[PDB]
Amino acid sequence: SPLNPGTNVARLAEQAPIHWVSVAQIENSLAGRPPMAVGFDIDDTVLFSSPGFWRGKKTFSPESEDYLKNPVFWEKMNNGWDEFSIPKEVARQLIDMHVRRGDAIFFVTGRSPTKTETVSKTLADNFHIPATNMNPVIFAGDKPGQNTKSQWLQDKNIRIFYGDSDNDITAARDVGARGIRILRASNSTYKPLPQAGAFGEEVIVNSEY
Amino acid sequence: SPLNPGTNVARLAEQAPIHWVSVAQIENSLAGRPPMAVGFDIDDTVLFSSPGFWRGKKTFSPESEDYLKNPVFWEKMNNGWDEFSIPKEVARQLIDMHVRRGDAIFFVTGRSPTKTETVSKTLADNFHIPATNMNPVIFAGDKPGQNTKSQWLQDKNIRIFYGDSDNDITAARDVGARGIRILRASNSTYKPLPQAGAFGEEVIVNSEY
Amino acid sequence: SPLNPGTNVARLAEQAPIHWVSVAQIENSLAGRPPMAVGFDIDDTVLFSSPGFWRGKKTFSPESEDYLKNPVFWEKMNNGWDEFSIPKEVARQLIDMHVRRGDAIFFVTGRSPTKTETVSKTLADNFHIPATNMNPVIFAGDKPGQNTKSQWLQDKNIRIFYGDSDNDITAARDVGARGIRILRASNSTYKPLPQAGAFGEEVIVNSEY
Amino acid sequence: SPLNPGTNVARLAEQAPIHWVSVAQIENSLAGRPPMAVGFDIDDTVLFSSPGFWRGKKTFSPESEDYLKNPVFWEKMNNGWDEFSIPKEVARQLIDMHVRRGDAIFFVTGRSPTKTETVSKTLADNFHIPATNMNPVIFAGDKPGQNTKSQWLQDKNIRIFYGDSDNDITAARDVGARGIRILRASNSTYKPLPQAGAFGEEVIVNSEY
Ligand SMILES: Nc1ncnc2c1ncn2CCOCP(=O)(O)O
Ligand SMILES: Nc1ncnc2c1ncn2CCOCP(=O)(O)O
Ligand SMILES: Nc1ncnc2c1ncn2CCOCP(=O)(O)O
Ligand SMILES: Nc1ncnc2c1ncn2CCOCP(=O)(O)O
Ligand SMILES: [Mg+2]
Ligand SMILES: [Mg+2]
Ligand SMILES: [Mg+2]
Ligand SMILES: [Mg+2]
Repeated sequence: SPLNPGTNVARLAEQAPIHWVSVAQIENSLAGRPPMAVGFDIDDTVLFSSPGFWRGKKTFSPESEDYLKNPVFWEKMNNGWDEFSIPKEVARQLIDMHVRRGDAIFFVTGRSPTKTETVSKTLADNFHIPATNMNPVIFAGDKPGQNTKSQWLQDKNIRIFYGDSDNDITAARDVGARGIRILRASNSTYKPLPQAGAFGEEVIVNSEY
Repeated sequence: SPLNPGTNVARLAEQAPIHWVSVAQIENSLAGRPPMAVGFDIDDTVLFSSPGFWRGKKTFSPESEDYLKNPVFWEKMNNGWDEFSIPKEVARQLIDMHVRRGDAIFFVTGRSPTKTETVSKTLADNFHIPATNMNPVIFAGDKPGQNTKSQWLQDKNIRIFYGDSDNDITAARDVGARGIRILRASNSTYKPLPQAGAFGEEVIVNSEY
Repeated sequence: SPLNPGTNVARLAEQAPIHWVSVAQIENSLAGRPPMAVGFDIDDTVLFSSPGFWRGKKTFSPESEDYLKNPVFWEKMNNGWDEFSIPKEVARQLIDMHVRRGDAIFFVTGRSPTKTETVSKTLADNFHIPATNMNPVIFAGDKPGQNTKSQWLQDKNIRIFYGDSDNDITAARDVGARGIRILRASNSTYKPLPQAGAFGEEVIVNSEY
Repeated sequence: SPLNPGTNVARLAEQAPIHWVSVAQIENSLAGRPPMAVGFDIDDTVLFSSPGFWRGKKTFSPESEDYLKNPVFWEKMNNGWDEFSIPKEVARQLIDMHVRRGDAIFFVTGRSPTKTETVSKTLADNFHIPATNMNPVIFAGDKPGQNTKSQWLQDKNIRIFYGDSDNDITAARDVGARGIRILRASNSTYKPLPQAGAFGEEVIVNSEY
């Protein structure tokens, strides 16, 4: 790359044509709507969980992605490594707003199912989710060639789904639900970063933290 | 204002919650829709006309805004000083797009009316608007015998109005047309700059030039 | 281009490695330095003069760049079309600061020399430059294959030179002077926009207006 | 905080007056310079270590900062919780660059000292630092028998110190070393984010990851 690439003011001002929204704008768009089911992706949507994925990679498959298909990894990831996962502020704000609305709150994750899991407790605890709004996390798993989330959004009648991945947005689209994008943080170990806004979907401002 | 204020990455990544759109997105939204009337504000929407307004302020009221109520100024402004106005590329793109659709093109200005005007010719020439799509500039306002921007949009069944000022957006909203915002350039002499998107309207990307 | 290109937060936060400065920072870096000669480029540095260049193009060579070698154009451009040129705020601030310092102020322009010129008066007037700091504009002209400015920076012992063009910065470099970049506005008819910072030079923040 | 705040192009193009640099620019500045001692702060400079700090706050002082004065926390933090810390790519690039130069690599941390520490191994492993360039982590501070970050930089003749906090920059400045700033990530639990560039120091581009 050039040592001194420079810039110009067209470039400095240039905006991607993205429908950006705030939590306040979402809440307003739902004003007077009665309680409904809504859902959240977990990783890079409500939890910065890269710490535990990074430990798993290093412990179980330093050269490859094999750790993500290792049951010994998932058993660690789902039963205590989320103690090191950093809650996202956008998620605190979204979840408070949905509890305010009286909405049923679901978490739908591509993480693999394990014998036991403490993830539901970590989420209920960290985000102050009352018993009545909280539901046990759905571990839909990862199966290339299939969006494992879509069936679950349909089964739970989820009408809004938040996620950082293209699969989160298209799971919502698959069922006619409203898909809303959260920015994956740039220090996530899950790379490349997705193209937020790539489906014409809403993207929440400042949602990387 | 510290000499060395510094910054941080939250501020660097910070986005206003704005519904940004492109010309391509607007065109996409109109696919299959029959020819219709569309409208443009003039100043800082299709022409950077500050050069003529700057000269008029210096010439007719260097220490006030009285030049804007001075018939002598308007006669100059509407009969040749737009030879120094700079066409905005966002407008070239939109007018080409609407002409290709077979839309009727209208211009609705709050400039004071004059005995003669050469602004219609300047616009048809600069923007290569065919005679069949072109319409004489409409001078809207609140002087006796005039109609407001709103009433003209209603009269001409204008379905989409493009403008840089709050009043262009509200004019369209008042009659249920689609108000679409264009950025006023930072070097405009019409200050302060409006808050594009202040009504949750669509704002065109990169529309300051 | 894709209809919905999207973005990510690495891209949103990404900064070119540019030495950005404020007028306050420049003034501080010169604190206690005795009066010296400094110089300014005119076009897109102190004056948004695109109005007159745009009129010249349209009047004299709508299909080409031939107007810039037409003496009939320069005679118009240098004797009254700068009445439509919009002073830049960065230049008001820079020039006030240099007058404060007791600096000798020069304007060095690639515009062609004419029989008479009112540009010096326009500049002295618009920027409130006292007789003692003001010097007549130097019309160095345009001669491909030669930086016509460098000899003049040498002759006048100019120690700091402000400009939007690569030739302004390298004229300063040619003579060991401090070259400082001003952003060309995105609505200028002089395109493409230069790569500000391309020589490792300082670039003044917000200098497009 | 309006629901729909909008924006304008002055704000969109606005740049803080910061001396931004790249790794390539830093390396260029060191061309021909013999091997030397360089230094790195640890937390939010070379490691995103918030995961361990977040767990310690929840574990040892959920409602205060007392965990930072709790020997039990530090013993955990310095003896394994950095397996969940995420290496910053800006640090990989700088350490590789300095190692290739044959520079001595130092780490100077304000973390509390412990009986044993495994952080040196974590850093040498994660960053592939050869034994000949690696040095045991230095724990600096103001406890009896300790020396400050400044005194250690002086002691080890560290010529360049990289850090995210104000105190890293001032430490280097105090002894006449080159203080270079790295952006603290927005999802760090160490808040508020510092104003990188607050002392007119160089700030590395894109250094939040
Ligand atoms: N490196 C990672 N950091 C955080 N989360 C991760 C990482 N790698 C994989 N994941 C999980 C992504 O979620 C799977 P889903 O999108 O199907 O729910
Ligand atoms: N500086 C200016 N002050 C007031 N009006 C101005 C100025 N520059 C241009 N204009 C015209 C704005 O258009 C009026 P409209 O928005 O009613 O069409
Ligand atoms: N379109 C233009 N707008 C403003 N200034 C212009 C334009 N075209 C040419 N110029 C003059 C550029 O200055 C020549 P210099 O950089 O040698 O001083
Ligand atoms: N949340 C935190 N509060 C205080 N210190 C913290 C926190 N997270 C990480 N750290 C360590 C910062 O390093 C201390 P140093 O800058 O003296 O090396
Ligand atoms: Mg995810
Ligand atoms: Mg207007
Ligand atoms: Mg110039
Ligand atoms: Mg630190």
